[PDB]
Amino acid sequence: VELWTRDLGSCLHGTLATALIRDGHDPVTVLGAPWEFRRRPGAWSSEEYFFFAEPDSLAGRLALYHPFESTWHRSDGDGVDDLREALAAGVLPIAAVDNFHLPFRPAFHDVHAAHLLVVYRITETEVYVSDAQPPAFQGAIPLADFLASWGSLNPPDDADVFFSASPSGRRWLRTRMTGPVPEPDRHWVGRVIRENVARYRQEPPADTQTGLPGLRRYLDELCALTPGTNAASEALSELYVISWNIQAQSGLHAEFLRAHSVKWRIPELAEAAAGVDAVAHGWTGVRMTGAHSRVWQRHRPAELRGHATALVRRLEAALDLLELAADAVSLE
Amino acid sequence: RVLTLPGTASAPEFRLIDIDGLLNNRATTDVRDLGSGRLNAWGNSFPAAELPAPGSLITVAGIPFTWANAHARGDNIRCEGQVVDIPPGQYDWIYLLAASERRSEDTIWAHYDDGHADPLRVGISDFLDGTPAFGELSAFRTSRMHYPHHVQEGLPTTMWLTRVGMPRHGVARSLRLPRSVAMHVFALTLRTAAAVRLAEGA
Ligand SMILES: N[C@@H](CCCC[NH3+])C(=O)O
Repeated sequence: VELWTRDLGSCLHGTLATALIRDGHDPVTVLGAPWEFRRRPGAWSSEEYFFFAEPDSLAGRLALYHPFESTWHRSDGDGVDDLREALAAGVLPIAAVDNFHLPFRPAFHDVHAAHLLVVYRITETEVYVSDAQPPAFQGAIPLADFLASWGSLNPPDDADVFFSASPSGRRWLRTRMTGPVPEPDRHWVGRVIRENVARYRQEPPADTQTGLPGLRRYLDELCALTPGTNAASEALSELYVISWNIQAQSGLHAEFLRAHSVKWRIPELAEAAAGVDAVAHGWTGVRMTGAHSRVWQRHRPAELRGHATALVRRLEAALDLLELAADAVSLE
Repeated sequence: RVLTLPGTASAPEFRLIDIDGLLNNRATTDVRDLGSGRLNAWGNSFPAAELPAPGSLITVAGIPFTWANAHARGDNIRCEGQVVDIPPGQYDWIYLLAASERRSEDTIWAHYDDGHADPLRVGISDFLDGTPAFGELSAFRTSRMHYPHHVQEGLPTTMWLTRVGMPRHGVARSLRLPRSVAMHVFALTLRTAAAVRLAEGA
């Protein structure tokens, strides 16, 4: 069981990577290949691991191009019996927990936050957990502590307006790679890039803001709200939450491009990687400006609008670079 | 074909920029100021005990810097597009000690006495057990991180030395910092231009 995460990432990619590494799969290939933007109004939840996945499963969407899929489960007991069976079956359970009750987290008995970690061994007194989010921990934990975390009510917390008020619910995540993986050759990388670009450019559905046009409309709606108002507060809370793992995907995708750039010595792939990483860094200006307005009342509409159009422009520059890359990897 | 020729560089001069009047944020705290940390939106801060003494002269990777003479309302510059005057002259490099709330990249403007201005790319990596995404050098890596109510063991806070070139052969007069609340500047040193020529042999 190997700890894996990235500085732009959350427990969502991190736990899935641990599961992927154990079955012999490269997380940068599986999780770094897809790259998108989507937002469904009303979909988000106050969890560190929220990602919009419909019509696919959570892992299926995060691994768009691989037969990787996931299922959510809720254990109905008072103990950890359902988790012992899953381990016995060879499954690696991903547990939904509250940081408030994990002794090894900085938030322990300070702040409520909804979180994911890997369970890898269960005795009768201790649960063995693996959690790569800084500060990474891996080892045994008192079973009462785990059960408090797994069953927490995650009540609304004034010190976490982002990942509180989402009960752990004793729910957990099973993952499986359900068939042969595609050969990650140059043609496949070509198609992966071309599909990401085409999805980014296409006209969104009626019910979902997607891609480049969706991101524009979304950012415009954000900047229209009056700072300080209740609508602006719920809007900025959604912004910080949904954009963590969207920013995460951008940084992961750039790594996927860098890795194949070194593999085949195609500079078009490193140049595109730099464009995609610029989108990742663009999210920082937008996210952090919203985060300080929401939390400390630092209302700066001019900065928020300025980072927003900078993000859109960086996204437009990336897409063009990605198309040159796809051309250099393969003929369409 | 390959041709390599030895060069010689002059002794440049380091101009250490007094930024004490631009300090607007508290990103470092002591065990008795833990609730004043504003490095990020969660109230974290650098451990003061593992950082330099205010006003001391230090060297990171050979580059000299003055540690800020902090007041209780500021120990660094959270970047809001401040304009910084620099001694007029011909320069080669800008050196910043900095960190960012997550990695980001932005622009430093350099203003020259004939009205030309140059947009200069700068990247700053994360304070949270960061890795240098832009090729920065490591300036500090603490053992602990400060939280609003405790000192956290085994969690490094990271600060970076980042380098920004000034290509223009012309007299620079001021710089503009980026407009991004995510970016924190702790010191700023400029390096003068120096002459290079072919050396003795060849
Ligand atoms: N470290 C998380 C905050 C999670 C809530 C506190 N454990 C972040 O950077 O957004």
